[PDB]
Amino acid sequence: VHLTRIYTRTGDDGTTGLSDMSRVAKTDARLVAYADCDEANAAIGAALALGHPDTQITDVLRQIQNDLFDAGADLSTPIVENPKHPPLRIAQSYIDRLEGWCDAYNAGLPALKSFVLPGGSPLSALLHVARTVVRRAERSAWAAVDAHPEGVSVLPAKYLNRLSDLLFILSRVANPDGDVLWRPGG
Amino acid sequence: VHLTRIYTRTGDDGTTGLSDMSRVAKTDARLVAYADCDEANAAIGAALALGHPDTQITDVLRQIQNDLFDAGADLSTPIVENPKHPPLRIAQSYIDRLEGWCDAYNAGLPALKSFVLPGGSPLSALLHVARTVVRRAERSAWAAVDAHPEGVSVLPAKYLNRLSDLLFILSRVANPDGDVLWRPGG
Amino acid sequence: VHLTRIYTRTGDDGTTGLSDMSRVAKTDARLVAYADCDEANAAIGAALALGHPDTQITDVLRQIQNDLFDAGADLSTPIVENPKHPPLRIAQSYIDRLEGWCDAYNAGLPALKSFVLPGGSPLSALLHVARTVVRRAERSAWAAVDAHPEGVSVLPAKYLNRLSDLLFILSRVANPDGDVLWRPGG
Ligand SMILES: C[C@H]1O[C@@H](n2cnc3c(N)ncnc32)[C@H](O)[C@@H]1O
Ligand SMILES: C[C@H]1O[C@@H](n2cnc3c(N)ncnc32)[C@H](O)[C@@H]1O
Ligand SMILES: C[C@H]1O[C@@H](n2cnc3c(N)ncnc32)[C@H](O)[C@@H]1O
Ligand SMILES: [Mg+2]
Ligand SMILES: [Mg+2]
Ligand SMILES: [Mg+2]
Ligand SMILES: [Mg+2]
Ligand SMILES: [Mg+2]
Ligand SMILES: [Mg+2]
Repeated sequence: VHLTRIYTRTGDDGTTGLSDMSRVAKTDARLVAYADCDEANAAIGAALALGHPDTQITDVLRQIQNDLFDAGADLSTPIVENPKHPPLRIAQSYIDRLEGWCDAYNAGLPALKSFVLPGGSPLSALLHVARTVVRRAERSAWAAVDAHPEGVSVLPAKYLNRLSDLLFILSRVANPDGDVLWRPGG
Repeated sequence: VHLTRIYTRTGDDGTTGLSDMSRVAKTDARLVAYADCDEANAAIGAALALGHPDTQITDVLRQIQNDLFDAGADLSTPIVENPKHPPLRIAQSYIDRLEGWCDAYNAGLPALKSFVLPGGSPLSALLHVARTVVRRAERSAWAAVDAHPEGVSVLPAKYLNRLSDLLFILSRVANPDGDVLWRPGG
Repeated sequence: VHLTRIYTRTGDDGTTGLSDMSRVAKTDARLVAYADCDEANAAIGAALALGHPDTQITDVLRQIQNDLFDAGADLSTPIVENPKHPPLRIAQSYIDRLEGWCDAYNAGLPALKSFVLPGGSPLSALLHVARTVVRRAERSAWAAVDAHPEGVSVLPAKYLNRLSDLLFILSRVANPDGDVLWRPGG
């Protein structure tokens, strides 16, 4: 894929193209899903640029930013029988990796008896922002499945499901002293 | 409530649970409402972590972050007749408090004859971001009322209504010199 | 227009006013469109306040923040035949200006053979966040056209279309060394 002039004016009527170049409305549920992946990817970039994460988190998050483009390519390309070219799809491989990162980073942390108030470190607060945006993207991914239960894979949404759980764990690690707990009705 | 393993895989089919553990689609309007409260809460955490607010704003905003979890507990728990346990609900008490903070912080500021361009301080700009996210959450809260006018309270949405007004006032105070005014068609 | 008490309680029933003071639901597609313009405007303010953009970008972005209020005034005011007062509307003039900024700032940059991972500079990462929020606003603007193809202009949405292309170019310029490229399935 190529990024040259950037502005082509081909979407000035409110329509645009999926990856097979078929035309959709810019409100199409599939587009909203991989659009929200774009927005989640930018939230992680904000966390990387203002958060000063250590080397090992920067490598995990950079892989996730790359996975999010894999996920968008998946969502933007309709599923067809025997495609001429084999499409890039999300695989259980991706989710297993996320679960391993969850278990590893969640090992050294204790249980919580209530919700944490987002904030603390610049890195911890921005991971929380990214966490909520990924969760919004997950909802859009599931809505895309509802709209096209054959043409859209469930694996992008399952990836986004596990990812927001990992981002939560990482947000706690970025507050190595501890985060403030919600006190109901306090 | 307990946060332990974090990832349970019970939502890998696009369904999830309200606080009474009844099952809903992850696109359910009630969930979208308290999801957007989560996103607004994270925006305030970004304002607290990168904004360096003074002591008195940090205490006001920390209370709001706690109120937002009260509001989410409200929205996530259907209203029923004579519940076995009494549920945590938002009350006029919450909104009266917000109005007092509005009046107090708006006392020392002058009138405006047009809109302000968001920006200035890191604290002022991030309060504006939080302001717009809270307003998005308010719209979702009202949509939840439309979907379930008996099972959902109007008070969460009324809290979110007044809250975005307070966040605007606080955004001006964080620009103690003044913000740039919109000039129509300038 | 005047900003005085801020909180009027007139929207505590989930209704609110367009610029002609006619009443709409707070979920009205037109309101969602200029609400999303507000959210995009705040994202640019975050980019201006934490990004330390040079003088020439700050002047371009400040003009865009002003255009976004022009665009919201357009979207919030229904189109009518022979209005008593002439309404502020977006014009091709606005979009031509954006295209000139695109061409000028895109001149000194090379082609790309794949997507860039958002991040890098605080300014570059926050421009990416703003880029994705503007794109979300564009989708809402097109949905407003669908709901009211006579009462809503297409020009706000076309402005938002070109604007996200410009924000992308500016995000690259704020990484004068280069951004990381997506590697499919890497
Ligand atoms: C932790 C709680 O958050 C809600 N929940 C589950 N999935 C999402 C999502 N993608 N976005 C927002 N809220 C969600 C459910 O109610 C769950 O039980
Ligand atoms: C200030 C103006 O903003 C619009 N307005 C009112 N409530 C909201 C909301 N929750 N989110 C976005 N825009 C809103 C109405 O048009 C109001 O008059
Ligand atoms: C670059 C690709 O992004 C998708 N696209 C086009 N317009 C938007 C928008 N406003 N918001 C999100 N995604 C969009 C289309 O698929 C286009 O081809
Ligand atoms: Mg383009
Ligand atoms: Mg989940
Ligand atoms: Mg989970
Ligand atoms: Mg209001
Ligand atoms: Mg108000
Ligand atoms: Mg476009």
